[PDB]
Amino acid sequence: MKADILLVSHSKMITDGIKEMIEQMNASEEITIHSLGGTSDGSLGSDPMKIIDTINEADSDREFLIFADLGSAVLSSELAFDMLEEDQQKHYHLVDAPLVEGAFASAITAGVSDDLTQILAEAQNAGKKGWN
Amino acid sequence: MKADILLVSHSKMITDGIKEMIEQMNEEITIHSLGGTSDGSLGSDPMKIIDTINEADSDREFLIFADLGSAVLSSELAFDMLEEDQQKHYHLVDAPLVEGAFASAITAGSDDLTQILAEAQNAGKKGWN
Repeated sequence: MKADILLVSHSKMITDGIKEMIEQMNASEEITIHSLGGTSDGSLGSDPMKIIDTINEADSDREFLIFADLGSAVLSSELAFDMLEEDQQKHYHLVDAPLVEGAFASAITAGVSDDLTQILAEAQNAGKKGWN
Repeated sequence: MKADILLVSHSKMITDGIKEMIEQMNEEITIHSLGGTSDGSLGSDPMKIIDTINEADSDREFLIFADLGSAVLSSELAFDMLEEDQQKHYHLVDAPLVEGAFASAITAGSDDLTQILAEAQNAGKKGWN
């Protein structure tokens, strides 16, 4: 199956770091990761048009998984959805999961599974460490 | 009360990025970007954690945030290497690295430690389902 992970944040440093970390761990051999942090010029902030353009510039045969950390990243991920065509919304998935851990979980299970329900469930389960 | 936020990943970019993002939005919290190896490559460095605690004051709570399995293992080894007096101020926070750290730095601005960790522990949900 065809999957992309879209990483939204105020910080381009965070999303580049996630992408680089996952790729170097060899965890994204079966998934495309887009670093979408920052405004149009690298500034701290979020632009929904990065998501829109990314979806518009990609092939139509992808499932698009959207992770955000906080704030306007979250808002930008929600506002982008409402901007898409109907065909595109059916392929757009807001993943209720933490940014780093959700994405890594989505990525590592796509190298294991053809099943978007399971790819989505793993991420949604991700943030904890067995800690206190 | 006096909380330090310590940030552990393979990735110095991520922990630098999180540190810079917290600071640019929020005062009296010391944040440690401890992602990466000693020369900065992708990997873990438990000694940096131990150093950090040893260099710090004795009147501070250390909130450890990690992302993936290797950083988690490394943070746990760090704790295991500390003195019993130091261990009592060292808190492995069961939270998402990015959202967990932000929630805690925000909440600490509370003197209730139970609540600083609680907000961190329930961080990372978007209301998206």
